[PDB]
Amino acid sequence: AEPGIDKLFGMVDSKYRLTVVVAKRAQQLLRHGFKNTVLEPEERPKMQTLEGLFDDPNAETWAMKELLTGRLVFGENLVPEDRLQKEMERIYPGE
Amino acid sequence: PKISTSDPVRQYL
Amino acid sequence: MEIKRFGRIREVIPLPPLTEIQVESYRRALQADVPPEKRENVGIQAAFRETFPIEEEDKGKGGLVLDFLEYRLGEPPFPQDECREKDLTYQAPLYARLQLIHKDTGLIKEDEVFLGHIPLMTEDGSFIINGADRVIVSQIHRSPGVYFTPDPARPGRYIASIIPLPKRGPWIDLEVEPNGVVSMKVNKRKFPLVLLLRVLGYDQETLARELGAYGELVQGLMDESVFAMRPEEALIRLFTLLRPGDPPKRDKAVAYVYGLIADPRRYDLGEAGRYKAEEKLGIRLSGRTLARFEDGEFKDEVFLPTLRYLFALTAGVPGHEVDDIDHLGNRRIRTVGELMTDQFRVGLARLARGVRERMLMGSEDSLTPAKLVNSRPLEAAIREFFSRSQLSQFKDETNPLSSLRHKRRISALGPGGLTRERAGFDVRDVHRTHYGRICPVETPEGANIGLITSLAAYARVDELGFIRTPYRRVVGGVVTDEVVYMTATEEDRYTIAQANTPLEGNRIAAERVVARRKGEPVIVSPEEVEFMDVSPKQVFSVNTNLIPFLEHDDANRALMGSNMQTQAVPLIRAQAPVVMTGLEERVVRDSLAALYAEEDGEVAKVDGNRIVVRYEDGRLVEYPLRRFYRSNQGTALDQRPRVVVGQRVRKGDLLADGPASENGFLALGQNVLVAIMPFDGYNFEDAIVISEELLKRDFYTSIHIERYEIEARDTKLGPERITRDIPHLSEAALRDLDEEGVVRIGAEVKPGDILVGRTSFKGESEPTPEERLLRSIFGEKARDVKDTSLRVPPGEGGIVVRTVRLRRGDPGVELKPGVREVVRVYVAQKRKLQVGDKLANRHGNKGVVAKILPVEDMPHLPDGTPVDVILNPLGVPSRMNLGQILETHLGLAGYFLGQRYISPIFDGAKEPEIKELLAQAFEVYFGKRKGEGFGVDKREVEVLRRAEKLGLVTPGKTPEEQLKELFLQGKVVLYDGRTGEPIEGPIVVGQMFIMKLYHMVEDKMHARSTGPYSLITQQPLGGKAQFGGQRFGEMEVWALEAYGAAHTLQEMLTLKSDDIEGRNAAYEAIIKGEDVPEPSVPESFRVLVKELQALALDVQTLDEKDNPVDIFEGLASKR
Amino acid sequence: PEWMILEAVPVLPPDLRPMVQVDGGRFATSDLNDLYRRLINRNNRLKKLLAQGAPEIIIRNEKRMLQEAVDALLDNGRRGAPVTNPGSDRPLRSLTDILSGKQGRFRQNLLGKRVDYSGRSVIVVGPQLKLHQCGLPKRMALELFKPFLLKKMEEKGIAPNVKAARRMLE
Amino acid sequence: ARTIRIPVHMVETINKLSRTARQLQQELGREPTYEEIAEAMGPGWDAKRVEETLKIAQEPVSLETPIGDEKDSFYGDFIPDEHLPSPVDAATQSLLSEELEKALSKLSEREAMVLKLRKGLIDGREHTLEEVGAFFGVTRERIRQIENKALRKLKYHESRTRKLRDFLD
Amino acid sequence: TGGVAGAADITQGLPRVIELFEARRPKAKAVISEIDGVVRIEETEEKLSVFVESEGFSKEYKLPKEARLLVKDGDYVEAGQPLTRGAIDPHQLLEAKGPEAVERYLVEEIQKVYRAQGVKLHDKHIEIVVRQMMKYVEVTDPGDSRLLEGQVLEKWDVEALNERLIAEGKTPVAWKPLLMGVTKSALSTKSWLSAASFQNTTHVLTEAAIAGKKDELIGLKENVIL
Amino acid sequence: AFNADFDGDQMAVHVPLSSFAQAEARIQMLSAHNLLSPASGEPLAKPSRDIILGLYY
Amino acid sequence: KKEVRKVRIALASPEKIRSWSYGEVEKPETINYRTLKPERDGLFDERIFGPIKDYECACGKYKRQRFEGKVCERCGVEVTKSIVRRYRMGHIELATPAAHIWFVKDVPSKIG
Ligand SMILES: Nc1nc2c(ncn2[C@@H]2O[C@H](COP(=O)(O)OP(=O)(O)O)[C@@H](OP(=O)(O)OP(=O)(O)O)[C@H]2O)c(=O)[nH]1
Ligand SMILES: [Mg+2]
Ligand SMILES: [Mg+2]
Ligand SMILES: [Mg+2]
Ligand SMILES: [Zn+2]
Repeated sequence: AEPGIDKLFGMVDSKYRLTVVVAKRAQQLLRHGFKNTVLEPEERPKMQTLEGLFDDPNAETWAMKELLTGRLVFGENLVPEDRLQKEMERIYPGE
Repeated sequence: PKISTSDPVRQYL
Repeated sequence: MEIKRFGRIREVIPLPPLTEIQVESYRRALQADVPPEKRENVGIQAAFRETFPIEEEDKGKGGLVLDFLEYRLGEPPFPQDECREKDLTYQAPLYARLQLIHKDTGLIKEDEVFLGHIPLMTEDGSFIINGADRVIVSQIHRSPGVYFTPDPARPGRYIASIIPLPKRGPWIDLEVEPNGVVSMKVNKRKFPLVLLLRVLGYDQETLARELGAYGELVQGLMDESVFAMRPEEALIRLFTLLRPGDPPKRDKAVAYVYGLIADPRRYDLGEAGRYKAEEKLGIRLSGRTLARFEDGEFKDEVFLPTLRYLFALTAGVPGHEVDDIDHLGNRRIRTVGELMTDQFRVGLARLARGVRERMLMGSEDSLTPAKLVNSRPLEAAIREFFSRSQLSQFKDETNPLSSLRHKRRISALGPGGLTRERAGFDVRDVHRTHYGRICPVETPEGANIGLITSLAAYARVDELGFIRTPYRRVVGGVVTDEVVYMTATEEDRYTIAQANTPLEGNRIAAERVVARRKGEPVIVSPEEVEFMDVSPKQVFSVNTNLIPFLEHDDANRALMGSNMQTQAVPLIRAQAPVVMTGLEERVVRDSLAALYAEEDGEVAKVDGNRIVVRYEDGRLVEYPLRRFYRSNQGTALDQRPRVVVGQRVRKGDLLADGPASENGFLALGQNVLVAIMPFDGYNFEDAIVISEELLKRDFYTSIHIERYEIEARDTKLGPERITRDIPHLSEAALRDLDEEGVVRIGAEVKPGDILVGRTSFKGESEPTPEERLLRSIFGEKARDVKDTSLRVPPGEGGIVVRTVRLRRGDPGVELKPGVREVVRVYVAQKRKLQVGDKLANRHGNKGVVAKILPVEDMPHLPDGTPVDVILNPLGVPSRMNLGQILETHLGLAGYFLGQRYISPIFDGAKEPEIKELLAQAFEVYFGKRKGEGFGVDKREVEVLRRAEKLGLVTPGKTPEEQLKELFLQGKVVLYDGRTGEPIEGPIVVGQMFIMKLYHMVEDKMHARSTGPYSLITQQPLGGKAQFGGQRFGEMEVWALEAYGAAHTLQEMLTLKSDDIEGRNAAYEAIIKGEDVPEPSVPESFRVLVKELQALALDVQTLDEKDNPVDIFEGLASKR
Repeated sequence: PEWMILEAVPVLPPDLRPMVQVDGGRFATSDLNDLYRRLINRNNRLKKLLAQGAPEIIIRNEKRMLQEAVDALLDNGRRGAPVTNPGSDRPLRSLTDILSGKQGRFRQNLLGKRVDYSGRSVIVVGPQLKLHQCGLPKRMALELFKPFLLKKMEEKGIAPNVKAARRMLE
Repeated sequence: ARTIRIPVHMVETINKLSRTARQLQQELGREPTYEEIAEAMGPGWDAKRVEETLKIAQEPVSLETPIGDEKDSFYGDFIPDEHLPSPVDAATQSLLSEELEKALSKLSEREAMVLKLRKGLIDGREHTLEEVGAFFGVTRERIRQIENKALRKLKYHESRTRKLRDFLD
Repeated sequence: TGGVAGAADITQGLPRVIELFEARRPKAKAVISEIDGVVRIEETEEKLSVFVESEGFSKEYKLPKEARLLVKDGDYVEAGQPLTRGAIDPHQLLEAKGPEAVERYLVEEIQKVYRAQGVKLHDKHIEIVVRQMMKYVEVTDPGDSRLLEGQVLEKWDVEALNERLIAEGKTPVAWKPLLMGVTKSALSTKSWLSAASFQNTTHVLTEAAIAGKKDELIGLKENVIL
Repeated sequence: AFNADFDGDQMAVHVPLSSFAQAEARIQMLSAHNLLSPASGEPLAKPSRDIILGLYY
Repeated sequence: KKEVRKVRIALASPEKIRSWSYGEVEKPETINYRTLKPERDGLFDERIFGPIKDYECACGKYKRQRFEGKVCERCGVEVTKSIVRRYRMGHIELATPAAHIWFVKDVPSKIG
């Protein structure tokens, strides 16, 4: 199947949170390049084309790899509204 | 209550 | 080759001319050969002699007395196949002599006025309408006559219905009221019956309870004897049920009608009803209803017995029948003739109406010839039929067989009650009277089951229209050839016996004889028999009769067979099957698939193009070999000669094969070496695998002609062109084109390539606020013409064979309004077999080519011969179509026996003879394996062990003759083509015959990324280069709800359908590599509100705290 | 309880009732659009007649004809529908017929919408396949995924720009 | 009595046709032609004409006509849009623009604004810009060369970095 | 195979399931006791009547000559119990054993059909559906709404306690329970934006616009149509 | 599950677009996560035909 | 920018009707066999419902996009995105009121 599908189920109380988590996470993960990635150089996803291993364009597949290391944190409340719509832009170039 | 409906013609006449 | 014929049930007569129903009806529906002046009525003549003499003349000032004289037709404007190219309805001009008579006596002869000209039937069965080939499906209905029915509206006694068939005629029902009287349904306007009985010229004390002698509770009769006196006042005292009232001075207004006057009958001069009403009620006719010439009131021979038999039925058991509407004695077929005849009856029901009109509107002395008789009401009336009638349709011509099944079709739909009322389980059920009248096993699958239906092989339609099957009469156990065509009803009067009674010449050699007694089968003694079944065949349609071992095939899966042979599509190595039923030759002839010789002679010329032959009488007639012609369905009809120069030849001998005939033999598919067994999932659920080797032999290749059109229309923005000069960026991509618009006859075309270039004016004069700045830089000619060039639709075209450039239609081709010219192109393609191609056999095996292996992999016989097709066996117990195995065995024989066979439908090969044929075949195959110096393989040892354990072969017998046993079972020993090891256990190989089912473009491979969008609703729409999206029906919507696929659902409901704004927003994001945005409101909802809006209901969308929210962001808000 | 009675009749925006030209200088329009015209001539002819101060009898007949009219627009069929004079006897699809999809439209409704990244084909079994995959025509995919593909074409040297990348494919 | 209003004599032209058609339907036996009618209608009538007076005469078709299936599909269902830009178009007709403010953005506000008065503000200016002194500038034999200062400036940055080449087709 | 000749034949297959879901007096309506008690069977040669008697009352059911007897003279028949073979009408058994009895009857004679064609499907699913079948109540003791009025049972969270308790003071509400088939239980939604869809809209909207009915989009449907 | 065989049953394919849709699709529509059945509890992707015929033997 | 959670449906006060409208349709005219333009104060009058073509008016005096919303002197036709034709409500005024039929024939006859 998909990587550690069972383990990634356990991380959340409900099926759907992990879907909301993953997608939302991926959104940021492929908004700010892949500059936000709490996942090290050597543990990044890769392809095989042209005879050359190049990082996987599949945002959705990254966030899953990411959360699987527990490096993220999730909840119903963590930050305010447009008050996050500036923080991630400055720490990771929002251009 | 249906005896006649299309009276507009007959009604006038 | 050797074709061993089988069976012994000596058929005393071959199947009649097959398209009979279609050709012969029309012959007598027109009558234009031996007919001199006055000759017969049945057909069109009747439609004339009914509306004539039209009369509207009063003894006062003038009027109309117009009488019928003659009719004729001739010169068809354009030759047969010319109509096809020029999109003209092939037909003839119908004249008619009339002449008008004067009130002061005068006869100015109106001669031949052809104000109305009618279509002609082709020689083969069909018609040509607007180029296209069509068929007129004959139809079933409840016959005309009087019938007696039980009541579901009162669990008890009976209703009496008199039923005629005029095109406006009256229904006469005779029931007994819930209040113990006698209801009489004339319309829906019910009334107490007795009333009319007095007007019949019969009182209440001459024959009343005399013929109502069994009238013991006859208290629907009792009420008013103090009413029954004079018929002059009784005829008045009926006009009560008539609105909005009328003075009864000319009381004989509706009275005159129901006597003789042509409209209350079921047939002219009695008959039809009278036919049944010979034993239903009285005996004879009053004329054709309750007819009276010149007397006080009206003579009745019909209304009187109608009660008095309902009486006799409500009496113990005299006469005493309760009717069956499913019974074919009560069901008639309305043929092409009739269906069209009573359509010429409706035409002259308006021509005559126009004649009466010109008496006030027209003069009485000025219009002497015909200034009132018009073609227009006859002209449209027939074309609203042939073109627009449900009962008329596109001619099936996937192959010759399909083209013949279509003329032999029967529908209940059209003018007779259809689907919305269904009458399911009834009607749709195969009836006890269908024996040899309809195929019990041919019908469409799904919704239209039992509704559409196909006529049994030997079936015949008699002069009246009742289906007859033939029976040979037998007397004293001595069977005679004297064969009778009994009706449905005649049949119920006898004890007929089945076709397979053991005989001894003339003589029956059987103790117990197995026979139908009006449906019920009973084992009887010879002495009791009277008639015998002609052929096992006579019980089934033709498509059914082409399936060997039918008896071993379950009806369900054999239905599928009957059906799929319709989807046979001529292979270019069309083979007739290895095991045949008999009807193979006879179909190809009766279909006009092949070209036969019409007399004895010597052949003069033979080329692909044509044949000239010199017949014994001195005639040198040329037969064109109609070449690479396009069918309705694409499949190439065209002949191919099977005769050499100066070859002496007999009459009816083959000159040119069909498109699907292999020497006069119906050649629908191809014979192939099939191993039946599972192969690595590659045939998982009806899936099928294919030896590459089938493709190299061009085995399932097929030639398909596809026709495109392009219009050159006049426009409000200025005429558009068919110019070679399309404005774009290429010229290297105009090569094959050059031809002044069109593409050169011969060129390859892939998708995207241009068939016909076209330039159209589009944009509304001005250049775009952006492109005005743009085109300037390049050199702003910015020509006001667009690339509307006819392009190759995606997913294959082929190579060009013929183009047709028709400008202005000045040769005699009818133009299209506001359309300058039209170009056609025709693209041919040979279509080999391919993963996806579907495959079928006559026993109902249908599967898709799921893998084409190379021959290096295929299972092979010991002599190295590998197999062609691998058929999983799990698609068989559950089906219960064993004929496919009785076919695979016999095949294994004839293969090595170098033969082909003729098993007939219920006669045919038996299990002994086949093992015995396999016995001789074991020589050819193995009895010469050692004369080459080879014994048995080290792997046959390995198998035979496991074989004898399976209990297949005898332990003890010799390793050689163990195999012979094993071969007589059908299984041989295969070697897995990969390893070279054997398949544990034997596998039944053998020849089986298989057909490549035909491609529909609905079930063409489709794909949309994005394209057009409906104007109104703004939901995705189809182009020609563009394929629309998939309907996302309620059912699929639930699918995802269930799934908690939230976003996904919504984006199927907005982003990808009606969200005008967001779909654009989406696209961009995807292009830029941005993530798709969330979406606006779908026109679904917006348009919804607006509809409610329109209906004066305020529809607000409130926010959290109930403050209107703007779904039409800006736009609709005022100020 | 007076707002149930109508005195200002709203009118559906024109676009969702269009008057488009089709083939051979012939047009196509809605029944709604012909239901309104017949209404107006009657309200308009009433203004004349009332202005004129005509006898009440006729001032009436026109109002009868105006009720009959607004009826047949709001909900045509609740009194014996009117049709497109000659042509045929087809009743005119009124705002009521339209909403409740009266004529096989509510049966068409549940046949769903249509979707813009879709496709269809025949199915051939795929044994070699693993449980979470399918055999798909690349041919198919390149329609379906087109816009996603055009970018990668721009990201790679396969195109200078998207229009050229799209051009590369038509 | 028509969904499209028509002049009163235009009705009588068709009401003459309607009368005229019936005679030629019987006088010729067959259906007469466009040539056949003019030579019978009146002195000043054309063959090409009738065709227009007949296109004009029609019903026309009802969007609410059902199509073959009879149950679900109506006539209007199959009529596409072409007025609105499609997801491909709209995006193009906004990438062309967002490149123009990325093409003549590094241009003079008169090498751009002249073409934004000629073409960037919609009015032809064929014989409208040379007369009016255009607020502050110079006219006469020089404006017919100011679009050589402006229109011919756009050629090079288009032929070198080939941005705008493909937006033609 | 080998049965029908002129007698009462029970419904079977999809008809029966629709018969049980919309129910609906069945084909062979079985007689059931209004009350608890003991059996006494008096009869003429043709007439037959069953007597259910618990101390005070005497209940008499005169079962037709055709009827088949499911009960023995002098047995105990718990109220709601069938006295003839056949099929219970749920409404009758609603009026005699209330909700839970009708429900576990419903669920069952339903599951009975399926499983007999070897379809193994989880009781809860049928349950859920019957539950909505039972969704509505019909006010008997009014509080500020007219007598009858059928409406959703659980609007009675606060609006049944409001008589002395929450919103404080006034008359307490009482309500009859209601069995209505899946069809009828759908036309009675809160959601007019749903109820519009189901059998005839005309009337749904009339009534929705009069009242000024707000559509809380709560169901999945309302959110989809929008 | 699909109830499809190969006498020419056709399927339709859709693309889920938004990075959320694919999220949904993979975590909760992928044919290798929906093994058991919503009606029974029982598995609904089981050895079927040839697969049994093989294993039994 | 406030999101939606409820859907009300109530009766239409003519004032409210007349609120949504953008101009009385006074003429029974539609379109012109000549110009193919809609008729003045007719069912398709661009004056009322919105311009036919994007960013323009009827007569053609105001063009381009900058002036996003500028009624014209000769016609009055607002120069804003043509799509506004598929939404913008119009109305007809009535010389006498006539009862809406649902509240008349649907039983219980909501007025009866
Ligand atoms: N769950 C489910 N089952 C269906 C469905 N459609 C058909 N079936 C089952 O599949 C089996 C055979 O289906 P068919 O495809 O008609 O059989 P056929 O190959 O002989 O035509 C039948 O039971 P069977 O022979 O007992 O099945 P099996 O033992 O062959 O698996 C039938 O009940 C469906 O939509 N859902
Ligand atoms: Mg193609
Ligand atoms: Mg199956
Ligand atoms: Mg199938
Ligand atoms: Zn203007």
